[PDB]
Amino acid sequence: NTFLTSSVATPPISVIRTGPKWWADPERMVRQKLMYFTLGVDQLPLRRTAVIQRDLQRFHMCKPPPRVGDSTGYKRSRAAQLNTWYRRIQYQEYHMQHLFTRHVWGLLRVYPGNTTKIQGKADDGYVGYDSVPFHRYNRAPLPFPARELYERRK
Amino acid sequence: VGYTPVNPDTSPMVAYSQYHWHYNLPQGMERPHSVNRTFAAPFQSNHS
Amino acid sequence: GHVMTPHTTLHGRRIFWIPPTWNRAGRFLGPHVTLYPGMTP
Amino acid sequence: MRHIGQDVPKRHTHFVLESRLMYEKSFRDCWLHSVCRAISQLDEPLSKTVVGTHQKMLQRKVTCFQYNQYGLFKTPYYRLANVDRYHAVQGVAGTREWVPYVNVSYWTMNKMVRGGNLLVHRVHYTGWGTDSHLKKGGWEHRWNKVLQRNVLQYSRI
Amino acid sequence: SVSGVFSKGRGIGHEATTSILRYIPRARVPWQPSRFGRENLTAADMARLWSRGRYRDGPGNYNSGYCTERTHVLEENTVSIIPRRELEKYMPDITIGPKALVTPVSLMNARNGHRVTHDLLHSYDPHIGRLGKPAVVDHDNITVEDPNRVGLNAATLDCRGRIYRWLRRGPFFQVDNYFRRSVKLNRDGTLPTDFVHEAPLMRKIIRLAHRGHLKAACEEYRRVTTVPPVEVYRALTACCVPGAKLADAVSIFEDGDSKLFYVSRD
Amino acid sequence: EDGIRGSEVTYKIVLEGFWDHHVMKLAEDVCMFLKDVGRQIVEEKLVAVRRLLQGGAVDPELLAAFNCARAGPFGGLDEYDKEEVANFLRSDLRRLEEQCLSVINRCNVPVPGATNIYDPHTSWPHVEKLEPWVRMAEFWTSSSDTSFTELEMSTAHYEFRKFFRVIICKLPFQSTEFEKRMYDIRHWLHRQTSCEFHTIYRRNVIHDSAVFPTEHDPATPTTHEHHRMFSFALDWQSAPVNRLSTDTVHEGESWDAVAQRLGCSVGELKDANAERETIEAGVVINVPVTAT
Amino acid sequence: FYEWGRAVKQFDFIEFRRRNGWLYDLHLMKCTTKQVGPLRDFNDPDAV
Amino acid sequence: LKIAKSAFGFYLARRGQRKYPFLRRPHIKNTHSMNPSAPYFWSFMTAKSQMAFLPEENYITGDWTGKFFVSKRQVYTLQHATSGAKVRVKSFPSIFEFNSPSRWNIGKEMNTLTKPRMDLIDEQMLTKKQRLDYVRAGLLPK
Amino acid sequence: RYKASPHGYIRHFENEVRDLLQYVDGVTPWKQAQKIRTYWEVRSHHPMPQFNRPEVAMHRNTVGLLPAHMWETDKKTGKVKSVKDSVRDYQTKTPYPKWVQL
Amino acid sequence: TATPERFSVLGTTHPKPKRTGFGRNNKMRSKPSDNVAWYDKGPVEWLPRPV
Amino acid sequence: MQQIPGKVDQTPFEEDQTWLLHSIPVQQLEMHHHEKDLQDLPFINHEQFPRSLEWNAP
Amino acid sequence: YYWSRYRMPTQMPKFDGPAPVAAPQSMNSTKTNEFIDPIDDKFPMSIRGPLVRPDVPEDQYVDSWYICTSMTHHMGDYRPWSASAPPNAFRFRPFNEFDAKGREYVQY
Amino acid sequence: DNLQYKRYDWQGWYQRMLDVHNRNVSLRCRICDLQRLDGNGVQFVDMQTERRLRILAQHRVGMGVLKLDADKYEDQADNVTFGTTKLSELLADARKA
Amino acid sequence: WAKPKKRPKVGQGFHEKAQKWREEYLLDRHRALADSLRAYVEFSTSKRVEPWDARFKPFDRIEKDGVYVLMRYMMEEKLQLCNYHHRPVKRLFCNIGLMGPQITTKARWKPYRFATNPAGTSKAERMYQRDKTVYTHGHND
Amino acid sequence: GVHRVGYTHPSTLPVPCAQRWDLRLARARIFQEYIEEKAPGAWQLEDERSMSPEFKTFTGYPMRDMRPGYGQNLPDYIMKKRLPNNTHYELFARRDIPNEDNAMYGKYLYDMTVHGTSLPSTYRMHKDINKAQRNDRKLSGNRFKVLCSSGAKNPPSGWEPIPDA
RNA sequence: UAUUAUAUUUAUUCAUAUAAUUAAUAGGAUAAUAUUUGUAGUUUUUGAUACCAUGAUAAGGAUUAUAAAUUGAAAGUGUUAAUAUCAUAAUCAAAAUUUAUUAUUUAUAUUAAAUAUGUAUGUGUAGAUAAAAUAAGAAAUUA
Ligand SMILES: [Mg+2]
Ligand SMILES: [Mg+2]
Repeated sequence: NTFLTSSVATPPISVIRTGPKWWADPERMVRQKLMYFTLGVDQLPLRRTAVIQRDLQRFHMCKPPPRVGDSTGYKRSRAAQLNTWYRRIQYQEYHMQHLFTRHVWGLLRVYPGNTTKIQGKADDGYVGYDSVPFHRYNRAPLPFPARELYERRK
Repeated sequence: VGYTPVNPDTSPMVAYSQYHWHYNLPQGMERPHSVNRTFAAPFQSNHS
Repeated sequence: GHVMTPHTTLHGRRIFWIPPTWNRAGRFLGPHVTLYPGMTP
Repeated sequence: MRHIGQDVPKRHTHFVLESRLMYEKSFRDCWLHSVCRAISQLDEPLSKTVVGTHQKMLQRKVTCFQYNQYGLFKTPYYRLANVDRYHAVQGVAGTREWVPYVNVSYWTMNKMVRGGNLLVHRVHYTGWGTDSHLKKGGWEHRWNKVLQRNVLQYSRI
Repeated sequence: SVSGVFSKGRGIGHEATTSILRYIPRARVPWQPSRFGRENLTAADMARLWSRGRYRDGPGNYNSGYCTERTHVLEENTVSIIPRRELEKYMPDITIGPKALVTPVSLMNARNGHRVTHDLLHSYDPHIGRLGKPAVVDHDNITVEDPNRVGLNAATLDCRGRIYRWLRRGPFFQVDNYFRRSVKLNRDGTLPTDFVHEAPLMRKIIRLAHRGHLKAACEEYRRVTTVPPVEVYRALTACCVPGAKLADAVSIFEDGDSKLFYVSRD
Repeated sequence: EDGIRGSEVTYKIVLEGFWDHHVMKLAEDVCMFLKDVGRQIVEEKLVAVRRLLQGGAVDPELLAAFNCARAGPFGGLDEYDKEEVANFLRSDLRRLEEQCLSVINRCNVPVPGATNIYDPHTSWPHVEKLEPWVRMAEFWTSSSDTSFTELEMSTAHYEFRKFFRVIICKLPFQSTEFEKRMYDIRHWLHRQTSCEFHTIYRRNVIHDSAVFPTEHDPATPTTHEHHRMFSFALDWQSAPVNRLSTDTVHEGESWDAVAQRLGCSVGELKDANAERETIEAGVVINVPVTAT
Repeated sequence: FYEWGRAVKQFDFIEFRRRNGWLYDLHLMKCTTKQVGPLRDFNDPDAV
Repeated sequence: LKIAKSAFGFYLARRGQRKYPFLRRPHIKNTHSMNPSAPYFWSFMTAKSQMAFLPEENYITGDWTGKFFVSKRQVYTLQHATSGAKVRVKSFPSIFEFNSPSRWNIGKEMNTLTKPRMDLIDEQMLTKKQRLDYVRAGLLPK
Repeated sequence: RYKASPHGYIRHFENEVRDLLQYVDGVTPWKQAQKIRTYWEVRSHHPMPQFNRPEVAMHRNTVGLLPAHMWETDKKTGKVKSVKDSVRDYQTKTPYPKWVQL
Repeated sequence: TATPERFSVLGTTHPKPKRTGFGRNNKMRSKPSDNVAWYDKGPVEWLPRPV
Repeated sequence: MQQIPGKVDQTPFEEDQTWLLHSIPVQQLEMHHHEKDLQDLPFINHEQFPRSLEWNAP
Repeated sequence: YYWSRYRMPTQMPKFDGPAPVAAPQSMNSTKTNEFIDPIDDKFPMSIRGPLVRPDVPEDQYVDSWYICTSMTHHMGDYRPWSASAPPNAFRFRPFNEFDAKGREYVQY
Repeated sequence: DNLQYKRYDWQGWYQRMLDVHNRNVSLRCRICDLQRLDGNGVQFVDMQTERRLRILAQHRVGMGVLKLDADKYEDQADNVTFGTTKLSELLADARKA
Repeated sequence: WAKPKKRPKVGQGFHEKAQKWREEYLLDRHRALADSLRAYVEFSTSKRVEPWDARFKPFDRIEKDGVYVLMRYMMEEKLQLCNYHHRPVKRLFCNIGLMGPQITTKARWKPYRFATNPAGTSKAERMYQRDKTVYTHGHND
Repeated sequence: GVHRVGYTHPSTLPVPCAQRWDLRLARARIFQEYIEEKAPGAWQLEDERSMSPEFKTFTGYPMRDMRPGYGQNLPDYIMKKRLPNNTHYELFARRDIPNEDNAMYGKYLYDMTVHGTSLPSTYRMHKDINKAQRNDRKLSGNRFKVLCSSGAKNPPSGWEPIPDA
């Protein structure tokens, strides 16, 4: 991993709201798929996501279907329910990506960006060479040189 | 309008007015001028 | 749009009576103008 | 003088005339100045014929001559003030407050365009224009194309 | 009740003419009958006026180095001048003198028509630098003070029409005036051709042409300030004959003829 | 070359207006003018040519010009008789008649329903378009001392424009008369319209192996050191170099010894010096220009 | 040719014409006065 | 301008905080000209080449009566220290004198020896409002 | 007066350059042009005229460059507290460069 | 020359104050913030840092 | 590129590191061009005559 | 006088009478353009069509100086599209075989 | 200029300024027409002479046309002199082949 | 656009104060300069932490193999002569050639300010514990 | 690589042939050319932007040279540089001036030829007319300010100003 | 009610001016002859100024919609034309922060040409604020 510096975390929903621009950008989604496939694990959530989003993109310039007014509000609530389903289908994916990426990085002897967990290796966030001399969230002092997660041979 | 007067060649609001030639009319020369031919001056320099 | 069509009041294809003039209109280009032309054969 | 019988409404218009004379002085001094600069700063030998102690000597002789020239106009052009020939309003060139081909300030350009005095053509305020070259690469590109037809189309001899 | 700029002034023209001339009414400019111009300033006042108007370089400005005041006040603080003898102790004197201010005629075209590197522009015509008398530039005596007041001063009284005149001048103005105010046929019908300071140069040209060095001779012909004598043209064309150079013989002849007063017609 | 693609002289008149239609209609005007004047001149030339074709003598001078060679292609001084020379002359005149006729015939194509002055096959002279000069001015419309933002938000775009048409006339010969009419069209041009005149003509240059001789590279070569900055002003003369056309005869010398020293045939050295029959010591002599 | 348009020479030529009393053709020096009215139509008096 | 510190206060507008093209601001005010660097000491705000000659302003060019201050692009030379002659420079309020000569100055331009913006402030050139605003920024005590 | 005049670029001015040189040399006494100094000749009298900037050779700086005898150090910190006066005792055989005789 | 014992006017002036805080307008406190990760919940820290 | 014979010289570097770690500087002050300086900046684009940018010298 | 030129040659039309049919006249709150024709804009685009100016090859139009509007560089004369092309030219075209680009690359 | 700078005190300097803006004189010749028998029966420019001509004048040749643009002097006359000279000097050197 | 208010007069005896303050600001600057030159040179002369980032390859490898072998036997002397300053160290690695294209491409180096720490540096805090009285631009210890 | 550039003189070859460097010196004599001795062999860099048809900005010629440090200062820059003489700067110097007609002719000349007389500027005329109007009602809000004061302070022997009320 | 959606995203440490005289014309080689080479008559006026001394163009989204079509407005933001009756204040370099009205580069490699910024590492952390539905990708609470 080349990008090492401390970062700003964005809530999952705003990441998903980027649609085609980032979250569903074809290019990105394909190399996620590559990671999964190479690990020998089906990519179902990715495929659900890709389906939902593919279709989002196809109809993205159309006006929504005409609404008739109801005291029930069954329509509004069914649209909502469907929507939060899709949101959750994608939360699951977003989680999977962060999960597997961290795990794979643990196998590749990769050091993550500052303040990032790698389950077996760095439990509290890993940090080295931050702009700030302490670990940001522990409030503990950082050693020089940067802490090493892996034994030396390569 | 001002103490500095408009100069009639560069201003389209003079040039294209009703008292002059608009840019959408046909732009040919109006009348010929023969000055030097009709009455000619003899050359006398200011310097010897 | 509808948030500006006080200020777009000249901008469609408009028959005029008196055409606007540069003293009275700062940025308007004229009624015949097409800013976003499509390609036509 | 001393505001007795002044002919022009703005006194400062005269400064514009002063400016003209500055450019005149530059035409009179540019070649000279630059030659003295180039011969002064040259580290490599000047030539086959002038080398070594002669060259060092001649260099110092020249910069001594150049320092002796009182009133020789060395001021770089971008440091001269731009001031209107009409209302004597000033603007920084390369900024939106100075208009280069008419050489008037924004204030005068506005006044002159709106009451028709300049003949220009209005183009949509937000784009690059009617012009092909500007449409391609913007200001820098058009700048380049001007260089190309002033200089590069010639194979000099 | 009366506020003047200048206390006293003087007449441009002298007793013999004026005392009689006054009986003939002269028409003054209708809208401003009285004229007090920069010819009419006294000597002192002219000096003062002429110092000012030259931005920083000019002698008027207290820090130019030409200042005659012994003291100057910056924001209530009085500063005493550092004399030049003292200034020199840490700031070496490299001063060529007035010859440094005048380039040769040879360079006049590089310089857009000038021989003079002074701070005011110097015109070679009679009128722009005219005071009461016609302007004449000394190339030996050029000073920062400029006693004859022939330079084009940007800010002085009466300057404006002079500046305007200078900006209207024709493409060869400097050059033409310089050339016609010197170099003109003598009252006897003799050619201007024989001058003491240029003689050895003409000799050298002739000499070079007789030994058949056409290029060296032509290269010296270039540096001639004054009309060259007939003998030069004779020598130069005679040199063109044996190698058959015709184009060159012809351009030589045509150069000396009807440009230079027809020295070449011989 | 034949037809449209070749000529002795080309004039391009570049007309410039402030408005496009101005320059378009000016180009029609000037174009029809040159069509008429062109036809008149070229017709005149054509009758001169037809007369020269019908018959004529040969200059002694033109014959002499064919016969100046030390050796022709067949490796000896060649004798052109007046016949042959007249035949060359005649062939060129033939070609000139074809070209004249081509110009005239295109002058007569463009009638009122049918006029197209853009294609060169259909008319003489023809017209080429030239991309317009367009400068866009960007500036503040506000006068505000207080805020930069408000100044930027008021920005206008206006353009200066200049429009151009080009008129091309290619002629098979050069006529000062045509050139004169053409320079004079600037006096009757349309209102607020100007023009340039481009000329491309053919001209004889002369390469003198005498003034610019072709010699071996010097025995010592020239370094990069003769090329410093200001080497142009210091280490070099302007070409051509001056080589002496006059030499003095040394004491023991003789015609052939002098010729040997100067690098000539003795014949040459005698021709250049024809006045002198014999050469004494200390006498001044003319060096034949071909001398090596 | 570089010098022939100077104003001094243009106005001197005018002065020469003035001493010979022929000013009729000169541009600066003539003031046209008379205007030529339009031609009426029987197709309408009304149209202004 | 709001306050006129010179004549130009009358002629010029500020135009808020307005952007100028790179390295052209109409008025050359070199606040940075004395800005300490040990490693860059000989390259910062000095001649780009050490083989350049000293400027015009280290020399007496013409016949002078005398000067009041020497220019600030003049470079401090061993003689400036040794000769014991007046060396003045125009700074604000009035003039800065080099009174106490040191060799550590040598070879740098007086631009670099004269602090343009002093940590010292006159309370008497300040309006009561301006003094308030200087207390807000934590400069003046009050 | 009627001459062919070069234009634009300075190369084309070869003639003029020669003349400007000749003239300059003729008018300008060596006695005066002596006195014009180059920055390094002047800086030779600064107490620390020569060292490497950080870009290339920085690690080649030596402790021998420091003029330690010029200043006064604090023993505990290892820091420069004061600087001795430079000018009073300063002896040099070369106020101007060796080749300058005024 | 010869660095003096006392400086009359040099240290005389009012000392610039230390900033009390950080970030925008120097007024922000140092405290735990939203951007802070939680390492106690699951394999991924939360919210997850960019990867 | 032709070079002066007898002069010790270098060839354009093939390795990225050779470029990166050499002493080549970055542009820092305002930037100059010997022809283009006369037309001041790209925004002040000085034009003596309004010739077509495509004008062709005869 | 130099000014003798700027006199009126003809008597200018008087203002005798009232505002024209469907004039803009503004009551208590009215947004009024003097510029827009009241009657000819109100008239449906379906009927009148999107045209502002006659449908004619645009070479006949000039973008006016100082007025936001186009004018005809021959006052008021109009030539129809048919007069730009050859007789009976398919989609008025210099030649019927191809469109502009088709013509270019065929030629190449 | 026929318009504005036609007739008054500025007509002179504007005229001269155009003339100096226009000093360039383009000198062309086809290399084809240089290959001809010289007065001595030897071909004036042969293959080797042409190769040498091309290498000597680098970007000054294109489409087999040698083109010199003579800008050096303010007046066109002097530029045809100059241009013509450079041409014969360049031929003189190319002919060494 | 309001007429500009006039500026109050300068001060009385402020010309003396400004003279003195600038005078001894300069005198102080002499010692600040002297001291920072001392510091700069002391830094150039003294050793630094290793410039390469060991978290990546070819540097992570056990100190008994690979690049470290290449360093211990061929480059050691030179690496010590330049005191592990990051610029000459990286250049020496380019010139040893037995790594070759990798130095810039595969290998990672510590950031500027970390690489500048004195040899022996244990805690990161050290970057901030260097002297601020001295004008070296972070080139001081 | 770091190498010594090298040159084989044709006399030494087993066929004489004209060496490209020698030709280069020929070309430098003909069009007089500065040969930069210090030009680094490694620095050949075309200007990608203008010289590659891949960028929209493609002029076909090397618009700028890509050298970071290059400045108007350097003798090399000075040697190839366009002097300001007869460029647009000169055109501005002459044609852009406060009253544009003073570019075409002397005002006095024109006025005296066209009108019989010199005419004051419009501004001056305004102040004149105004004085006449307001001197007709009030008097003595005035002042007497001249260029030269002696004419008022010692007036001629005659000159007895008409008393006013 | 039909002629159809604000609750999304991204932002916020913002500073820069100085060394007083505005008043008119005047032509040169290749022209049938002008020393007009070197054209010489001080002195009666007063406003745009540092100063009261009218006019005129900015910015500022809130309901004429989709087709062959523009998301920038008139209500006026220093410099401009009839009120005068304290004063030379104007850049041609190298210069002195208090002013509402300003998007700066945040950790592998860091000062070469006009001289060009030494300072604020602190858990992306108060209060309060900014911008956008336009070749992009946002969809349901009108008067
Ligand atoms: Mg207002
Ligand atoms: Mg002034």
